[PDB]
Amino acid sequence: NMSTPLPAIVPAARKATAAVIFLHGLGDTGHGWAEAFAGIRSSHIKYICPHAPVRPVTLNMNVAMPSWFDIIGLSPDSQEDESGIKQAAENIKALIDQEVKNGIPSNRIILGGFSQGGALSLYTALTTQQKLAGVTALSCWLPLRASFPQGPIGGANRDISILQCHGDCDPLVPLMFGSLTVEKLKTLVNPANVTFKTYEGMMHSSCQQEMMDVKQFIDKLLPPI
Repeated sequence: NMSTPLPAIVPAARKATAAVIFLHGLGDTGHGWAEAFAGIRSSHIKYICPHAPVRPVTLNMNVAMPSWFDIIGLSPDSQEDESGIKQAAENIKALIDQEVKNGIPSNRIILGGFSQGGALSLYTALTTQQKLAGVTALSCWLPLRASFPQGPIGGANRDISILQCHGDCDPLVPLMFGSLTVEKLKTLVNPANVTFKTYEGMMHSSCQQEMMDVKQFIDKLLPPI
């Protein structure tokens, strides 16, 4: 079968002292979000957008397409690919570790994604023990939420900043699934660093105002020097 293509890169102009790792959504590659993040780039930030492997998707009759893990249903009560989410989480952890040996400590790295890409970001951030700088979760949800105990998660990533964005006309990942997610997030990490933003009229895509809010979030958490 096919090999793992190299991630799409938005290289830093000056010495890269911070990095953003953004996971694309179903059926996509990293190339579209690479050109999106390049439009709001900062001099000292490296932007990595890895590609998901092409694999059969149970939701659409096992028709193969880029997918970080199997999708079985579109509802909060749906079955989830527990094995695949955990396995894909280790790949993302391995990708964060490849940048810390490039001279960028994990605490200067934001892990984000769109839709199932965002869902993997939230699960990876809340389970890894690498301290990260923040999470940009776009039109996504929290997978395997029932597997988290009911108190704070504790550990290296207890007060991480999370910016969750969602549109109120999204027909694929509805707003309710994002609200259910951020409410569970507020009980796992310090809710003072959790910001939820709703975009009226947006569907399962991105808006210009959202990128502006993503940029303000990354700039605040990864300033120069």
